[PDB]
Amino acid sequence: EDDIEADHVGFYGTTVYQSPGDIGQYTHEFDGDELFYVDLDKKKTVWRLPEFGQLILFEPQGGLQNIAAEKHNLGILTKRSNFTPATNEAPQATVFPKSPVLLGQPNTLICFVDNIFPPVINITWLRNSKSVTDGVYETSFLVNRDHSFHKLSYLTFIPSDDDIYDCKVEHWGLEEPVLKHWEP
Amino acid sequence: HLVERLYLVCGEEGAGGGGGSERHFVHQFKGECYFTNGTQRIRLVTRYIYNREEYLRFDSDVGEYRAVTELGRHSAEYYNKQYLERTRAELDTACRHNYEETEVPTSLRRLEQPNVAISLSHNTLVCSVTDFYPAKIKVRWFRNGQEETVGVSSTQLIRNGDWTFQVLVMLEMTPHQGEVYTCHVEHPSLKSPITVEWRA
Ligand SMILES: *[C@@H]1O[C@H](CO)[C@@H](O[C@@H]2O[C@H](CO)[C@@H](O)[C@H](O)[C@H]2NC(C)=O)[C@H](O)[C@H]1NC(C)=O
Ligand SMILES: *[C@@H]1O[C@H](CO)[C@@H](O)[C@H](O)[C@H]1NC(C)=O
Ligand SMILES: *[C@@H]1O[C@H](CO)[C@@H](O)[C@H](O)[C@H]1NC(C)=O
Repeated sequence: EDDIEADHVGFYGTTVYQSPGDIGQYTHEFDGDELFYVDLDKKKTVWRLPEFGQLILFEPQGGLQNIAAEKHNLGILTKRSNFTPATNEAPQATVFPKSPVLLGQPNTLICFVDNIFPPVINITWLRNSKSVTDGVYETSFLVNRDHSFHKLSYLTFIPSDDDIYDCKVEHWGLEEPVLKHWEP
Repeated sequence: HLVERLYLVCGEEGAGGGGGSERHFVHQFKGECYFTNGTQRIRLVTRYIYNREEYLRFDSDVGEYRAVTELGRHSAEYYNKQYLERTRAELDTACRHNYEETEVPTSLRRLEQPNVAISLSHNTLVCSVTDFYPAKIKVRWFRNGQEETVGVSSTQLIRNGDWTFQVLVMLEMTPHQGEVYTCHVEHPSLKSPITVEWRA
């Protein structure tokens, strides 16, 4: 329970798999930010910012290899643990803009969700209590040192004096969806 | 002439040894490469985790797999028999290669200049410093040309998840006609600081 001291840290990479449901993810990170994930069904590398893949490749087979190995390890460890199931955590969210809010100037609203476990979640946005799906992006599940995850959702918006926003989080560890409110 | 990013191999346990209402079972593998002073020092740590419990770890400072908990006691013996030399070799073929050949030309060259703005919110000035990369930054407050040390407070560094950061830096102040307050930002993307002034 003590940090390792370093100038930089690469996660090359991180793998998670869970059963039942056959849900998994494979990513690489550098200094805490996502480089890519591998789409395991499409068998393709998806870069976090398109520029990352202009000079560099990652073969998706590496992600398929890690996921296959983790499915194998999960079977063995599940039995060895006497079939001890995961504990559903209660995630917690905070909402903040990317840039200082200026009238009429396009901006991005960020919903940061922490203490996610297992890594299955729905994060959605409301504007003036109405669901908004246009201009919404999500990160992969990013790893925490205690082996939970965090995730961020992004909502393109134009600040006004006539808009109220909510981030809505649904998770198995929540009895009812939690709403995180935000106004200028 | 694309360059390949490589990965740390997830070792397999030996077999046969020894939905909100549904149970779920989770396994994780984390391959971590720690770098200091370029690649002069590299440390490799791989972790195998059942649900939330890390039970097995390779740490290149130790040089072999070790059980982290009782759950990993026989795992560590099996992995040291099957994967020990392969894992030791990944420090060079994966960690060092990725750093020197893929991070040096990309991540480590990324420079995003901060944007700086001041707002007043008895009382307190707030300097919002946004959209910068990398994380190393220094934010200083001045009043009429002299640096303020208190009451200067800062939020935590905020990670936006899009390879930028932001931070808020606050100054406890009382406005008088007609002082000048300056937020002063030094960052590796800037040859000389960015400053913003605020006047009563
Ligand atoms: C995330 O949202 C989806 C879609 O609303 C949920 O999937 C639905 O779940 C309900 C009740 O469990 C089912 O009756 C629907 O048939 C599902 N719809 C689809 C399209 O699959 C999902 O359960 C939510 N996830 C979490 C963790 O709450
Ligand atoms: C395993 O789980 C079962 C049911 O939860 C319990 O009866 C038993 O004591 C546990 N331990 C072992 C070693 O079987
Ligand atoms: C950093 O590494 C270089 C070569 O790898 C070495 O020559 C130099 O002395 C190191 N600097 C420090 C402060 O250790």
